[PDB]
Amino acid sequence: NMYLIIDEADIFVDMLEVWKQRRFNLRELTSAFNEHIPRNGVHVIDQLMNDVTSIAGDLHFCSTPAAVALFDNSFNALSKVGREIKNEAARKAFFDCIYSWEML
Amino acid sequence: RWGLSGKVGIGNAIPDGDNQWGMFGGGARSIMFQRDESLMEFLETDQVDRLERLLEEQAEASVDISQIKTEQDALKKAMKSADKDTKAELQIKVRELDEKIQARKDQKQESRESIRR
Amino acid sequence: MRTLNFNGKISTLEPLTVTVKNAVSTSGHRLPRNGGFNAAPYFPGTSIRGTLRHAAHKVIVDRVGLNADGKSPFDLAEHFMLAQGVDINGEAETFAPGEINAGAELRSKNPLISLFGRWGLSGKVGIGNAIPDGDNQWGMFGGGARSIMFQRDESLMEFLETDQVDRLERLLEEQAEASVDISQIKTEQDALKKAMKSADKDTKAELQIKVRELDEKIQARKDQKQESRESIRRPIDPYEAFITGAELSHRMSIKNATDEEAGLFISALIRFAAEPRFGGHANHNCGLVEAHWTVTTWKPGELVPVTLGEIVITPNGVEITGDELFAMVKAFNENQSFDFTAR
RNA sequence: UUAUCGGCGAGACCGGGAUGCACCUCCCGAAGGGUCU
DNA sequence: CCCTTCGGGAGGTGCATCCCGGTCTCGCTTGGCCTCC
DNA sequence: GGAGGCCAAGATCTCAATTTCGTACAAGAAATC
Repeated sequence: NMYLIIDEADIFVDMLEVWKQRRFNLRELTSAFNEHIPRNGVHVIDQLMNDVTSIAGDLHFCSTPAAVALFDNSFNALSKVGREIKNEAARKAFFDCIYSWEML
Repeated sequence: RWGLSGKVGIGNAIPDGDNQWGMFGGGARSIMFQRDESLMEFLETDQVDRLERLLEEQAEASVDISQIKTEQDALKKAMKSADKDTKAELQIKVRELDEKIQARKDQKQESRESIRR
Repeated sequence: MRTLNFNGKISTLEPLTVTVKNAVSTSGHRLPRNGGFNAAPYFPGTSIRGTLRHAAHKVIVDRVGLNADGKSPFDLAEHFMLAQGVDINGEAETFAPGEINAGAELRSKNPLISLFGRWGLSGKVGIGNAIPDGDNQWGMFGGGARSIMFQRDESLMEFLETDQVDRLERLLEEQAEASVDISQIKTEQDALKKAMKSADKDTKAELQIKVRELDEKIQARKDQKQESRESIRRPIDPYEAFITGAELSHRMSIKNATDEEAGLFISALIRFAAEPRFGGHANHNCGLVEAHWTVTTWKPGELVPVTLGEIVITPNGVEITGDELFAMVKAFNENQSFDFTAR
């Protein structure tokens, strides 16, 4: 029934190039697993949370070499935490989540 | 020696097990006279006056150095969220703050250094 | 006449370091990076090759044997040929036609030269780079500070005469004055280079010769100092080395190796295992290695290699596995028909 | 567009040698204490 | 509730190779000669 | 014996040599799957 007028489609695409993103929010992942929480690993998540702010700065997306290197390193340093979740079902859910992130 | 190879190589000491390292020392130097009052009885009244002017000047230097460091670390947060090549001017500013701190130190007569540190 | 691949790992018992001119910069001693600036560092295959070549040279020297006084028959030119492959007499021609078929006899009678070639003769041995397996397996070590002996320990002052304590006082005052001078001139030089950053391309050269003027003035304030040329007290900049226990994958090939050449190579491995020191920093005992190699051979036309055996070098000993490695070592030991005094 | 349409092609190992290493103690100063069946 | 220390001294030199070895062609007709129809 | 095909011969000549390098940021809105 509806028709679509995307006024200012130039900015639409330009920021679509941002919207082509899924924010793996470590605070959200920290908040998501609040019962199966290997709290010792939080430091790693906290250290990575610092690094993102250092590379990302004030940008929602930043193309310095650090960003992809930190992306791989963060998920490897999260794979370290992957062997810390105690509940096996939660561990596999976490493993599958990062695996989906890893393959994506 | 310089240019003569030394036959001896003294390797590094590598711990065997995990852990086996941690923070030692610590503590804090203190004012003797709040630790033991008996030393008041050896010091002459003029030296008691000197020690109490030393306490008051050390404590006022402390509080004002402290608020200074507090704005300094809020500025360090600004630097942690500043841009590239704009932080070098804030760093000139920080070095100036530092100089100022060391001058505030200098112009404190004898006890330039915080005692209860 | 078969290809031997030593594929294996070097475990670093002590930190492993090297100083390659291109790798190092104004920062300090830094390992090569295996690519760009931030690439994972690797230990040069050149350092490993040189260490094993000198080990093999010592092996050949011992095998030929030393006269009563302890001297080796080889000429100095022969020592350089065997261990570094430089013809000091300059009689090595690169593409002289007549040596085209003398290469086979030269290799047969000089197994070391066949193994480690020379200028004009291809080396059958290719000693590859050692690349770490894991990440963050390197670091800055050796950071230090030379300190006045008589200020760290005062008991050494009672051993100095009056004129020598006065010498130490003149030296300390010259060091403090030199220091204040070189420090103010370097604290103007560093801001002058922090202005060279935003520089008009032409002005690059002018600020550069200003830097070289300041450097000449630092070197004349150093040539002015009477007591000492270099200040005794100083921080030693650390060097970059692989961490202790780092596992570095290593790959060495002996192309078309005869039994005796591979035997000489294994003897070189053993004699290097006597002193498993790679790279440099012999002070701080850097370079000590525990390396194990799987020797695999590959007959051309075969689809799979055959693992002849394993060469394990540990501080507790050299373990050789496989009958073939023993056979090659024995063949090298028993072949008396080698001549190294003649290239 | 002063006409008409026309593959340029076939072959070559550039390789051969080298330890970058040699010297440095980073140390010196300190009680964190008092407070509550 | 205190209060976070000053500094000191940042190298000296070496040595930067030798040598090869750089192509055929072909843009047209024509007959002489040598084999096949 | 005529008709295809392969190969050698035919006159001298017309002309000119680069010397690597891009590009250097901000924020619009949000019940996100």
